[PDB]
Amino acid sequence: DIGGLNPCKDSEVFQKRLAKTVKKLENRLKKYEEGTPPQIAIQQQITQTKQRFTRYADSNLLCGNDGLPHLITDGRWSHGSEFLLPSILFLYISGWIGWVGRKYIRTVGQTSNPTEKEIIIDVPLAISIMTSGFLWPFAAWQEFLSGDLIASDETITTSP
Amino acid sequence: SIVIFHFSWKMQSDVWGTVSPTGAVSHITGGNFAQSSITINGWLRDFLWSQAAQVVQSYGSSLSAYGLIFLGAHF
Amino acid sequence: MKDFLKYLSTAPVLLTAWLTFTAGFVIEINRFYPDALTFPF
Amino acid sequence: AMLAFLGFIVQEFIRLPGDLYSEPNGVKAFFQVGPQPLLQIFLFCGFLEFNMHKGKLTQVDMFEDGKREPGNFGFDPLGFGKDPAKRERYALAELKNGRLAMIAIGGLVHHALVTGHATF
Amino acid sequence: VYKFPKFSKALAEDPSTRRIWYGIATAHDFESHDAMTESKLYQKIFASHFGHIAIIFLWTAGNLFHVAWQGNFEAWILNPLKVRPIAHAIWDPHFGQAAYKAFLKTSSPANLALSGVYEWWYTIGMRTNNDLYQGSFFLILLSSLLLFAGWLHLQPSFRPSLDWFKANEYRLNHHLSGLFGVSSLAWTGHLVHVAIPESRGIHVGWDNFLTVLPHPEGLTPFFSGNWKAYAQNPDTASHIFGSGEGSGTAILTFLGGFHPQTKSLWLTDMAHHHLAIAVLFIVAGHMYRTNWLIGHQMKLILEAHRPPGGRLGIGHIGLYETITNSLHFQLGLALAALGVATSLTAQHMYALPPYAFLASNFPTQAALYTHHQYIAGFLMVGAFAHGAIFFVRDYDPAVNTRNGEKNVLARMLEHKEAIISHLSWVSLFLGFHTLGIYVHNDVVVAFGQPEKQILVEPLFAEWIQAASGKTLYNFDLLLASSNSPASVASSQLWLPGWLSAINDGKNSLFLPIGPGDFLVHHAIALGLHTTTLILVKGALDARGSKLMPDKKDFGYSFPCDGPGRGGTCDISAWDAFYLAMFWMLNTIGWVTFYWHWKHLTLWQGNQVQFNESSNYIMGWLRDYLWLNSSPLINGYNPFGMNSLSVWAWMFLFGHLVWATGFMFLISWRGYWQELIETIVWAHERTPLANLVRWKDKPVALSIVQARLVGLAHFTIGYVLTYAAFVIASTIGKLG
Amino acid sequence: ESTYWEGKAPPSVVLGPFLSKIPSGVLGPASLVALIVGSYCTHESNIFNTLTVDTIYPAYVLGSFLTPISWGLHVAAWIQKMNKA
Amino acid sequence: SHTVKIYDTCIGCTQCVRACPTDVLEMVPWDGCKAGQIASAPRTEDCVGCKRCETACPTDFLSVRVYLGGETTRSLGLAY
Amino acid sequence: VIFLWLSGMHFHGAYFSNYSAWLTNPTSTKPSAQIVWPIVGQEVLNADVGGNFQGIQITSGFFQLWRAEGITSE
Ligand code: CLA
Ligand code: CLA
Ligand code: CLA
Ligand SMILES: CC(/C=C/C=C(C)/C=C/[C@@]12O[C@]1(C)C[C@@H](O)CC2(C)C)=C\C=C\C=C(C)\C=C\C=C(C)\C=C\[C@@]12O[C@]1(C)C[C@@H](O)CC2(C)C
Ligand SMILES: CC1=C(/C=C/C(C)=C/C=C/C(C)=C/C=C/C=C(C)/C=C/C=C(C)/C=C/C2=C(C)CCCC2(C)C)C(C)(C)CCC1
Ligand SMILES: CC1=C(C/C=C(\C)CCC[C@H](C)CCC[C@H](C)CCCC(C)C)C(=O)c2ccccc2C1=O
Repeated sequence: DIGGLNPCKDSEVFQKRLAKTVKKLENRLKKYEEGTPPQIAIQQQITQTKQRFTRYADSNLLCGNDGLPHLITDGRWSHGSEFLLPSILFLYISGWIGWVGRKYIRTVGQTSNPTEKEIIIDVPLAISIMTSGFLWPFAAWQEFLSGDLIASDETITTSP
Repeated sequence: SIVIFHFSWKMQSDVWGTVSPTGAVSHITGGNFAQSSITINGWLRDFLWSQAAQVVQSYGSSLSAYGLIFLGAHF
Repeated sequence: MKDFLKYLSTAPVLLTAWLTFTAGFVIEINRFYPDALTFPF
Repeated sequence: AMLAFLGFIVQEFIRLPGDLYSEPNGVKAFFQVGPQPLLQIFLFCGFLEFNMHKGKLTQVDMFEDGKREPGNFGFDPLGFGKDPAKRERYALAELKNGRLAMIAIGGLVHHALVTGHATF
Repeated sequence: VYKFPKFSKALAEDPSTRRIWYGIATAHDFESHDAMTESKLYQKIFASHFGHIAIIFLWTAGNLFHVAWQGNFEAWILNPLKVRPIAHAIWDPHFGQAAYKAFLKTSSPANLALSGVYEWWYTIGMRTNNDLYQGSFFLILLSSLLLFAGWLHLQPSFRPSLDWFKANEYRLNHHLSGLFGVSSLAWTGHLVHVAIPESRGIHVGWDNFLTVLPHPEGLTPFFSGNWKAYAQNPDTASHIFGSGEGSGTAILTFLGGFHPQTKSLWLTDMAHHHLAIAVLFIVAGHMYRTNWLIGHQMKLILEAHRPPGGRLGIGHIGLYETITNSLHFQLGLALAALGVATSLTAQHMYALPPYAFLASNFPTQAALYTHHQYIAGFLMVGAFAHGAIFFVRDYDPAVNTRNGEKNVLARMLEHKEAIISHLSWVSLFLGFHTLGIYVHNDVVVAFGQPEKQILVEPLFAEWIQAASGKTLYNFDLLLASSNSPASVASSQLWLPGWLSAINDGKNSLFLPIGPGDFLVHHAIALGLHTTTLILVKGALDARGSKLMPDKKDFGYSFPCDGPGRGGTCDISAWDAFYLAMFWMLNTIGWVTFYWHWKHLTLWQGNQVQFNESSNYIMGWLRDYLWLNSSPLINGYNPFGMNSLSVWAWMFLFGHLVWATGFMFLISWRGYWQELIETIVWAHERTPLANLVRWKDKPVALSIVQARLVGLAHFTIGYVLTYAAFVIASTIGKLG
Repeated sequence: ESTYWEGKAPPSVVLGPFLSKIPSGVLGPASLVALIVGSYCTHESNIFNTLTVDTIYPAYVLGSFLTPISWGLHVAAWIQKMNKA
Repeated sequence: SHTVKIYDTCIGCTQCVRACPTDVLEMVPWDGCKAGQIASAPRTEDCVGCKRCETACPTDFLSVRVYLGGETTRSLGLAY
Repeated sequence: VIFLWLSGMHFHGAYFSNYSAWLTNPTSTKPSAQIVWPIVGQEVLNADVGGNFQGIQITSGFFQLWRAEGITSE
């Protein structure tokens, strides 16, 4: 399909990889005894390996000639769960972190001892700001509009 | 580092090993310390390159953590 | 317990607690839903 | 929590016509209904949150200017609460019922998880 | 203790050994010499250029002579795929009998030639050890010409003035038209006349060249306008190079792709290429104004280029006087262009091999690519260093400013913080995520579950490959489609040759790529961005910063500003070059590692080894370095030695020089001055040695000198060890 | 002289002492005609008819060179129009 | 010998003079500051370049500046 | 701190080790006193140290020291 890849559900090398891993795990399982915790752990390993391979097969995942899932990150929504949705999730979380950090910096920057409140965090104010970051996309595009997001010329510059 | 390298190679090459039932001594490396530890190329090849085989081929085995720590320590 | 709570509010203790909590919920997500290569949806 | 408890009791009893809306168990109904009906509820609740608090939705933004009685959305179409004498009693009753419903909502959800059938 | 640094009285009065060290390292900084004028500067640079070109020509003549005398060029002609070219003979008294026997080739011990000169000279039509001797003779004559010119232009009546040196329009017209176009025209003349018949078995030497027609019709189609006649009857697909079997009569053709036998570009293709380039450059050489009232005055062009809305300030108004009066701006521009050009040479001479039988010479392919990429990195770092030098000592803010507003160059120092911050952001972004994906693959593969690897298909780059005709990724885009207008347009000119070459698994033309290529390209991008960040930061911050708002008053290269203000180690612009040299070496190492591993897997056939193991770091360490280092380290063992013994010795030598660089970089001065003082006391207080005393007081190397020496050791060891590894690994793995 | 400019349009001297004296009413239509002719020549040498060794047609080639030129002619036409010419 | 320059931003706090290890700087009368004194560098032939003088300077970007130049047995700190 | 470290070592020997199995077969069982939780596929680190045990092989020689001390039980 895309880039010459093929779905992993029809990739023979993918099933060969699964079979080889299961065979190695079973051979390891053979050298232990009865329902002893080592055998239980190896059986859990086998079950998890089978579940992971089955989930990857039924996941709209494209496999190359090596039988490994390749990620299609050109931007198409068909393979949108590989990069685009995790990209949105990370952008949300990281914007949350950056927004709460910036808000805390600007909030304790207007107190008597701004530097003290950076090594000794005001946990009440920190908790107040941190749970308010869920609106960071909206807060950012409400502070940029008011001109409160960017400094203009009070920023320092070197000699040249 | 040089001291521990000397210890490791000398022990593996001229002390450690197995003894046959008839009394024949076979070492881990095979006595290569006497003739190949006298050149820097010998140290590079018959010790570093040769005994680093287990670290680089540890992936997928129970010693894979040693390969990961090898790479991380290089980093 | 007025200065002890202030000590717990210091940067190292707070960072250690936050990173321990963060690693904790990451590890537990990866335990309950392991081997997640793509988005579940 | 009060609305969700009433939702449990009605869902196990009444339910809606259709194959999707056929689970007497609320926990299993959360999965059978699919993501599409739930996401619409999520977006509608978000729209409500935005319009009821009029933009200021966060801990630092709300109550920044004051002039906002906690929990006072002005919602009173049926007119219960014109008399100030019973207003305090109604507020206390709402608070106590809300707390009881939080405890009961946890109880019902965890009963459905440990048994699986229903509340009855 | 005097008279050695004749150009510097300040150094000549130094009572220590620092005078000798600094005399070497400041000999070519003519602008800093005592009693210095601009006219003398340009004249000395001119003479030095002449001497340099003479050195280059002498080096080429020496290569030609040694191939003609001690090589096997004539034998290599008859069997280019089995005979290994010989560079020169060896006479070393330290050889044992075993070394003599191992290095013995034909009649004397000799070195295989990895420069690819055999294929290059064979392609351009050389078939005899007397043709090489003629070239060596002619090149020594040219070197004599250049040395005579260099001497002449220092004579009183023949020394050019500043106006002649700064005559931009004349030099551009002549350089472009004459140099580029006319040299391409002469090269097309040689290509046709000599090379084309020599590839077809007809010898065209310095005797029968006025009587052997390069084309049967003989200049009639050119004047008649029937230029298609020179393309009729090209070389067939069964043509044996150097022989008339299956040859043709055409001299200028479009064929595309490679010769079916030599797996290299068609000679008629390259002649046509050089003719087109010659015409284009001769035309473009008439642009600028000279004594005949027509042309361009580049001052006017630069001044008139200000966007009307206004986003580049006042435009390029002050750039003409800025560039003309600065030799470091021009040097930086030339070095950047040369670096890009040699990167282009490296990237195209492996994908599109231009010389016969060079594709099958794997060691020379690897050596050429590595050499040109290292030269490219050096040239780029030099360009940025000379830009920083221009900022320090040649930049004038008044010239680049008109009534408060700043021109296009002066505005680069206004948002310098923005530029540096965004370079830092890109570098951190790429490094964080490339290392994250690589370490994720490392950990996931190590735990025995390679299926959980993050492998991103390089769809953007595969899209480009499909656009050029590669039907491997099922894109059906531009030239992978037979119905697209791009394909119908050239279906009769060069697609059949181009498609037959791009869609071939044995070529290096557009090598198939996978997730490993994606990750390594992102690593390369990170290296480029970080080297650019260091160099740009040093260039822009050269004139000053917050830690040193008067850095321009201390020059381009100074040790520090002292331990005050928190510490000012490595604060000069020279130190930025010094730090960026490590990053250039690392980036070129990544590029060359990627190229060499990809081509080793391609040549050996186990391309699946790269496609699987290149996604994680341990894959690189185990399958490239550890795997291919086995033939090299066994160049000599306690049992014997091979012809690869010299490469193992060079490997160890490079490691040793690298670690001596580590000495000079980690340990700083001050620790070496007190030790030297102890040694001085020991020498002064010992009998039988008091009779001998130094003339220059022995002192420790200066901070900047120590940084330079450590960098030189680091770089020399780096280059030597990698050259030894790549050459020995290719030779010992691929026969 | 003084090709430097800061107003709405550059002075006519930047066009050279051959285009500085062409009326804009001449350059404009000439630029449009040159662009149309060059586009047609390009589309007749290629695109509509595939190129071949036997079909090069210096008219279409020389013509096609009017497309790059056209760009310059209409730029000069705008410069002349804004400079009251 | 190195070059030492004094700039009128001098506040005459004497910290440079009492930090010089080779007696290069001295305090001289002046009328450009409250203290009525300014640093001077009349013995730069003994300047070693250690830059202790400008490590003790409290003014914003320094009032004493040391420019390293030609080297001498005195400026190189050579006891031999 | 040192006493806490020693207590941890002895606790791992008591609870997460194959010391009892190693006592009965010192020459064929590899000493292991640290088992690894099964997360993110890291359970491969639990090696086949012998004695019906899975864990990380121990190179600190605590098993030999404990045997020399006469410790025969966990
Ligand atoms: C939490 C607040 C915060 C915010 C909003 C930013 C924002 C920014 N940083 Mg930054 N930075 C921060 C903390 C922060 N940084 C810290 C703590 C460090 C020290 C490690 C840095 C080091 C740093 C460098 C070296 C660079 C930036 C750059 C940038 C810019 C581009 C984004 C980037 O590259 O991220 C960079 C982010 C990191 C390197 C990781 C940050 C480390 C953690 C995640 C942040 C700290 C969280 C904090 C403890 C939360 C406490 C708040 C709570 C008490 C309420 C952007 C302006 C780049 C730039 O200039 O581009 C324009 C750049 O080159 N930053
Ligand atoms: C036709 C007349 C002519 C010719 C042939 C030359 C030739 C030369 N002059 Mg020269 N010069 C001329 C007229 C001429 N000049 C005039 C009229 C003036 C006065 C205005 C000068 C003033 C002058 C000075 C002041 C200097 C020279 C120098 C040089 C030499 C440059 C070094 C060299 O060997 O480069 C050889 C280069 C080539 C053979 C070609 C290089 C090929 C390039 C690198 C490939 C580019 C291809 C492509 C663009 C790559 C990019 C890919 C693309 C896709 C973008 C060269 C021999 C310099 C020198 O060394 O003096 C001895 C020097 O300092 N000249
Ligand atoms: C044609 C290109 C070109 C030209 C004309 C110049 C010209 C100049 N450069 Mg420059 N430079 C270039 C390329 C060029 N450079 C490149 C590519 C780089 C990046 C590496 C630099 C980096 C650079 C710096 C950092 C500096 C200069 C400086 C200078 C100026 C003085 C040079 C000097 O004193 O030499 C001195 C010459 C030496 C010290 C000789 C060094 C020889 C090295 C160590 C190699 C020798 C070892 C050899 C390989 C032995 C092999 C070992 C064996 C075992 C195998 C001069 C104007 C200096 C200056 O002040 O400019 C104003 C300065 O600070 N340049
Ligand atoms: C609400 C609650 C949990 C609700 C869970 C919900 C909706 C879960 C929904 C889901 O699961 C499903 C359906 C499907 C999943 O796949 C997805 C999600 C979406 C996750 C728990 C409450 C849990 C509530 C708890 C545990 C309350 C504990 C109260 C205590 C201990 C009180 C003690 C006292 O009251 C006494 C006894 C005497 C007093 O005088 C003093 C005090 C001390 C105050
Ligand atoms: C510091 C400084 C300096 C230097 C700088 C530098 C060194 C730079 C570099 C630069 C560079 C190094 C750049 C580069 C560039 C490149 C480019 C710009 C490219 C382009 C390309 C293109 C555009 C292409 C296109 C295409 C494609 C893609 C496809 C095919 C076809 C075509 C052609 C269309 C100086 C001295 C000046 C001055 C001072 C400052
Ligand atoms: C080893 C070392 C030294 C000591 C090394 C010195 C002094 C060089 C010793 C002389 C070398 C070996 C060259 C000797 C050459 C012969 C004496 C012949 C003379 C050649 C000259 C005439 C050019 C430093 O001085 C130093 C200074 C600053 C940072 C790091 C270091 C550092 O690492």
